[PDB]
Amino acid sequence: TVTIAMATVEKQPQYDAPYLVLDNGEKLWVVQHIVPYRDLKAGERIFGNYSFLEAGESGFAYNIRLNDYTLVPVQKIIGLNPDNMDSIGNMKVQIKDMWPSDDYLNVRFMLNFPSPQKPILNLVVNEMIPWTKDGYAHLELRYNNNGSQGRLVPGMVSFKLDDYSPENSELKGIKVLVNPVDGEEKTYIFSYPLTGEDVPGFNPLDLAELK
Repeated sequence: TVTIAMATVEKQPQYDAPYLVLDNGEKLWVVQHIVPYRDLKAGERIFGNYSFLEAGESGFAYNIRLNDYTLVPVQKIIGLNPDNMDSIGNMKVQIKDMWPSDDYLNVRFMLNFPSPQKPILNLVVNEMIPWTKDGYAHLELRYNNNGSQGRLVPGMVSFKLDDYSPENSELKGIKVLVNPVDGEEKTYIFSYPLTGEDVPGFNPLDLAELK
């Protein structure tokens, strides 16, 4: 009866409230809210709890009740080179979910509680290895706990894909290298175009766990 899913806040001058855009591009108008939303800014990303109340109007696919959400940090891709390699790291990380959408690589993962340094997860272009011939984007996820060896807690992040996204028509897909906690370095492969089959199903506990 409720949908737990990602969304990006957007705004346009002619409207008097922020609205939500699902990753499939449908725009949702908020007609009821149980938590604050009016001060959300364009480009902010959320993992939210929606009730779809009825078909919308004026280009909004649906009018919704916003039951709850949590903010999801949005990170840029960075360049990995010999100078910053050491500070970027490649420590073992536990991935719970990873999937691309039109604009983002979405990752749910475990990170060490800050004790005190707050850990970093980056999505990098490796500038130290040759071009590949294969028509896929090649990126790497790099985790650094920055000394924090503490208890693991859940985390979500969205990396802006920009030129590595499915809107780049020259790309056959994306390959993402991960150094996993149980296992050896492995490649997640996602073909383009995205049909929606890559998107995991979530429930309220998934959202509750992230607050």
